Amino acid sequence: EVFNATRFASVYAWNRTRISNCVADYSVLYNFAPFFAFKCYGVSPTKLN
Amino acid sequence: DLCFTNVYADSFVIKGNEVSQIAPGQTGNIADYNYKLPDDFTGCVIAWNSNKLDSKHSGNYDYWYRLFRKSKLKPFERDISTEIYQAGNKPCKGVK
Ligand SMILES: *[C@@H]1O[C@H](CO)[C@@H](O[C@@H]2O[C@H](CO)[C@@H](O)[C@H](O)[C@@H]2O)[C@H](O)[C@H]1NC(C)=O
Ligand SMILES: *[C@@H]1O[C@H](CO)[C@@H](O)[C@H](O)[C@H]1NC(C)=O
Repeated sequence: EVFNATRFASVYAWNRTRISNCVADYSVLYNFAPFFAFKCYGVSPTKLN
Repeated sequence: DLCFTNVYADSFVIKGNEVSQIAPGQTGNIADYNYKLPDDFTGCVIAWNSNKLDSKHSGNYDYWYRLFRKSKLKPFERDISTEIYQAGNKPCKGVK
């Protein structure tokens, strides 16, 4: 739902959602993304699951 | 004034931003799936415009690049292979 929205708001008024009570697998994240920028700082994307 | 036990001269044609992509410890489609420079890189890259030999009227498409690999590319390793990237759980072998 976060990555399949239709009206990602503008940067001046940034939409903010919260994720809790989850099993977070990021393979579905990799799926719906012809990635251009995955620069991750806090965590390593490979070691994320 | 330096002596090298060996020198490797890797050559390829790449786009403009992808030059800034190529560096020790970088990210992106080329820096992860096509060319990963090792973090402790002892060497340096060279880049200059070639708009006369890789261009022609009616266009040219000889060159290639990969954006779909099962994982990141380990430094200094070639991954020349034509295998359809699996999406979902269906093999769909032989056809895109
Ligand atoms: C940011 O956009 C999200 C997806 O477009 C919103 O999540 C959904 O919002 C709908 C209402 O638009 C809810 O009915 C649904 O349950 C889900 O929460 C999210 O609310 C939105 N957040 C802000 C702050 O705009
Ligand atoms: C959003 O979900 C619909 C469900 O039918 C799907 O067809 C579409 O490809 C999805 N789009 C994105 C950007 O995930």
